[PDB]
Amino acid sequence: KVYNDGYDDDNYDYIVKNGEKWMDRYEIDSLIGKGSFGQVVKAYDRVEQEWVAIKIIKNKKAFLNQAQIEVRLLELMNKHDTEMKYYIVHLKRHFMFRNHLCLVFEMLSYNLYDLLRNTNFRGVSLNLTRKFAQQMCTALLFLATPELSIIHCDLKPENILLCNRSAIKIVDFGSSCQLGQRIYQYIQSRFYRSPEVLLGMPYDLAIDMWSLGCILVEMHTGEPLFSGANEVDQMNKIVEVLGIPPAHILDQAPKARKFFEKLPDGTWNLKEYKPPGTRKLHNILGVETGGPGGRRAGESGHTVADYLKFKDLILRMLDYDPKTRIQPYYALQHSFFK
Ligand SMILES: C=C(c1ccc2c(c1)CC(C)(C)c1c(N)ncnc1-2)C1CCNCC1
Repeated sequence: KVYNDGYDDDNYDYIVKNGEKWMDRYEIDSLIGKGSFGQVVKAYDRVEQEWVAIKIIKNKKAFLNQAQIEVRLLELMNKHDTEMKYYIVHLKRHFMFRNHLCLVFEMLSYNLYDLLRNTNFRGVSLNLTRKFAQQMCTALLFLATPELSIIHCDLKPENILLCNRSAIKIVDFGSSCQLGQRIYQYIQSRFYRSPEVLLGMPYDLAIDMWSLGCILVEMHTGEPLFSGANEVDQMNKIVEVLGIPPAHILDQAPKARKFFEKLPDGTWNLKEYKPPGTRKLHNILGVETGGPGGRRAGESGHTVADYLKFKDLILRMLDYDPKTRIQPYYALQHSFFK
């Protein structure tokens, strides 16, 4: 049984051969990753004389079409004249090779999850968190450009890469869409899933900001803020920290009744967790006790006043109301950055 004249396995993936030379241009070094879309190889480009990351899309129509959307979005972002652009991974070019769409990107380093592992899941300092936070708010401002309006739809530590410097770039626009395009109900990775998506509600660019808030707390503590085992557990861990969501949201939510019940007086409550709003971010961060674990007492940039400013920024990111949740332009104005 032969797939694609022998070039593919039985899973529509190109069979990666170490040292293969494509088109008298690319020298394939190695496989550096597998995903649903296909694979990523490290390769040397002879024309440009540099190492690149080549995303090899599966030879299967469902995956080709998804990647054509991904290419269209990266090419749109590329056409834009800003320095904000460079917080997104740069698509250099694309080609077909043996019936596979290949995307050529700049070679980046490891992701923010890898970083956290290398902290033994104790987190990075508030200062590094702040630099990560600023770049990420800047990236989200760029995506919020009226002509782009890209919702990422899957922000998480493993989709933010180090270049090598604490320079970082967003990757994986493979779940992404533009505002005004229709609804998909099961989106975002579970720990980073906005309450509107949990509630089956219409969403916009604010879902990215919600993920961002979850991310930043994680980068500093070492662990996920809301580590849900499923959707019910997820909404419940949100409610522990942030309380019961506004009545105007729940009165309207196609999936309100999955997590909440309307009590006889018309108020909402959950259907054993800490009571709504009782696991305070204030404590998770250790605002007054020398940061998380107490591991940052007296370190510069880690005063009680610094932590309060950080706590304030996150809670604006974790606002239940997507209309009022902090937006990228103003997140950059916040005193955490000043
Ligand atoms: C196959 C994956 C993957 C591996 C490496 C990279 C990417 C994705 C993204 C890009 C292509 C941007 C890139 C880059 N530019 N430089 C270096 N490595 C990468 C995985 C990661 C974990 N989740 C499943 C998919």
